[PDB]
Amino acid sequence: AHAFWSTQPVPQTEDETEKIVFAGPMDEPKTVADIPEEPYPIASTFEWWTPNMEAADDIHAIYELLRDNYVEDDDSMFRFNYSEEFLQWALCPPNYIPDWHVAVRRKADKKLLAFIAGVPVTLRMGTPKYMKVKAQEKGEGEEAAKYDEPRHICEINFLCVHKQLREKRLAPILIKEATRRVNRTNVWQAVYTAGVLLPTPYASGQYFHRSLNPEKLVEIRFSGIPAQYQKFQNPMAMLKRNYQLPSAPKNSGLREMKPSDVPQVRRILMNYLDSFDVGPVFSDAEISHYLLPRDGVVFTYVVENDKKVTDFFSFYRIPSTVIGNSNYNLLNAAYVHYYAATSIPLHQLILDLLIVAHSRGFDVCNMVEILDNRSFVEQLKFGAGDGHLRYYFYNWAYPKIKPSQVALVML
Ligand SMILES: CCCCCCCCCCCCCC(=O)SCCNC(=O)CCNC(=O)[C@H](O)C(C)(C)COP(=O)(O)OP(=O)(O)OC[C@H]1O[C@@H](n2cnc3c(N)ncnc32)[C@H](O)[C@@H]1OP(=O)(O)O
Ligand SMILES: O=C(Cc1ccc(F)cc1)Nc1ccc2[nH]cc(C3CCNCC3)c2c1
Ligand SMILES: [Mg+2]
Repeated sequence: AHAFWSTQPVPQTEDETEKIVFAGPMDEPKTVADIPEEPYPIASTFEWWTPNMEAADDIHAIYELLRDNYVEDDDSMFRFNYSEEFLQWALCPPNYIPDWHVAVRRKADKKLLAFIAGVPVTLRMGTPKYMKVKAQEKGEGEEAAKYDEPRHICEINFLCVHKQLREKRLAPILIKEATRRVNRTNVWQAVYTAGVLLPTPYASGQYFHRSLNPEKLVEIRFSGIPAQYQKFQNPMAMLKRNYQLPSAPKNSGLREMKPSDVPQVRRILMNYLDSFDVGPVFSDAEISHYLLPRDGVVFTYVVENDKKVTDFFSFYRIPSTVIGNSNYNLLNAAYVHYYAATSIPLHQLILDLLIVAHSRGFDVCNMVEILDNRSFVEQLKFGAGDGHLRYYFYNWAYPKIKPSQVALVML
């Protein structure tokens, strides 16, 4: 069924996943010295290339590969168009490993054919709360706690093979060579997501969308006018009124985050993320990197009460190419990132996110039902989208968990 995934250290079925009771590794313990020094063999007409993702011209070459060949919606109406600034941000967080960014190029002209990127993340990925309870009931607490400590692993994203090279088994070669380069740094697990089903997810969640510019969304067929609106004399007018938002934020003392906020945001975030079974641990440098505002890329606001940061939210921008509309070239989408509320209900905090995104010319706000994102779906008028984002580990057995126990946002 899966000539490649069947050879890999991942759970092979839902049945298998159903059995898993403790977190821990799948594969034989191995050492750096065991791993081949040399890149995985590849056809003599291709060559491996490590782009410098802080060099503009290399970022640009990756940017074009992804712009023309990366993930589309199911009807080939949209394709993600991550910006060059977004790729430098995503691919180069503090202590990133340049060798984990892996490309294939055609040796002749150096056309870029394929890419995959890994970045470091520190993740809590020990046995989940519901399984630790069962473990206590069986007198198996110590085995259940063995891998509780946050682990330094690889987060993989941006796997892409050129549309002309599809279904040539090139993706598995990219994945093998990435795994080699990560293992050569003594890292043995990875976390990744995909909108496709692969062997075998530890969590799965729906996507959600909140319309900000419904006339544009309907025009590009991101959204329809829903059938119930036909009872109205002017369905579109009622649709716009439905999604209208305040022109300015409602929380007094909302402002953009600044460098001086980094310690208080780290504290409130890290306290909040603790309540989830799987989640990242961020240093001050990482909070700085992932949350300080960056034009066109990431937008972060804090609620400041008595010179104190009590709440914050962030979102990032990924535009999508709209394929074949005469009025519009791009869908301007905001994605809910990390947040923490301590002084106000989460719906009141996120309503400000929608207000800001709307004021800044975003067409839609998107998220997956991780974190406590379900708590504000109804009141903030999010609707479920198509399909599901699935979360995976490489070389890590892990009991199935609800997406509301996941706190790792994936770009
Ligand atoms: C410790 C360190 C470990 C580090 C690595 C951890 C693992 C990281 C794993 C990567 C996490 C990626 C996270 C993301 O970025 S998910 C986003 C993936 N990218 C896209 O969807 C962009 C457009 N599509 C493409 O570029 C290609 O279709 C891709 C590259 C996806 C497949 O290229 P192609 O269509 O030309 O096929 P092939 O003949 O070369 O290969 C066929 C094999 O590939 C398996 N396949 C298909 N889609 C995926 C997929 N999304 N993840 C993993 N495997 C996938 C498939 O089941 C089959 O294996 P098997 O079924 O025969 O066994
Ligand atoms: O934005 C969308 C819908 C869409 C799909 C394909 C397009 F070409 C353009 C738009 N879905 C969506 C909504 C919320 C999300 N939160 C995280 C992701 C994924 C983005 C791609 N990398 C993996 C995470 C994500 C995806
Ligand atoms: Mg291929």
